Amino acid sequence: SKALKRIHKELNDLARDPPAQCSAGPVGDDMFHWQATIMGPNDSPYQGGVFFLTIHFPTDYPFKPPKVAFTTRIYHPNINSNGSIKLDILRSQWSPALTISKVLLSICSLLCDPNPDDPLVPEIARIYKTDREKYNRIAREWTQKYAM
Amino acid sequence: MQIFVKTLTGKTITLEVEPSDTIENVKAKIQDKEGIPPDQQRLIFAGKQLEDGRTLSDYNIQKESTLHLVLRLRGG
Repeated sequence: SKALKRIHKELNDLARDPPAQCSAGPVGDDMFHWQATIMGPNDSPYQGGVFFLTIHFPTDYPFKPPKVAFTTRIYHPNINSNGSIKLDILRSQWSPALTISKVLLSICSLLCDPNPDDPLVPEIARIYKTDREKYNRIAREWTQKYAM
Repeated sequence: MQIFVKTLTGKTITLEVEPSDTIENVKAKIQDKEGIPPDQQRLIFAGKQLEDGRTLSDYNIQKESTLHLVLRLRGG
């Protein structure tokens, strides 16, 4: 299938220039099923954490986006407690020109720079916007309990 | 009178409201107490999504009624 050939090209790309503090690859015998790790960015409340994601490439990839969710609990305005990620390139702004490397870099950007004006968890979004110190101390505690 | 708004993270917001307050007004009061913009607010009561442009009495929200606050994804 054209999806399988595509997924191999992107995995080879990731092996050419691996993005720092971001790795990903198939979980086992299923090339459509990947797992990723995001290292919590230093100078973020997530520093020191390792955040696991599941990635699934649908059969119609790359015309539909990869399905990506955190399996590590993370405290974030755009990520609910189920690991569902509200990010435009995973839905309405997906383009077959995008790669899983760009998707991972976008999630790393979301962790350091949330979109609280279009949140998935409005309470956390308000905490982030109006009380950043509180947002940080909760996200650090969650990093410590769940990502370490 | 006081109505309760239960959120998904487990908070219970108590609002001081009037039967004639509109849903738009209730959402504004939630924005006042919790900071959530109205366009992120989806209010549920007695099996119904509450529409802006009806009042609390339109849905028979009486004293100490309990509303549920969920995300309106269009605003998020």
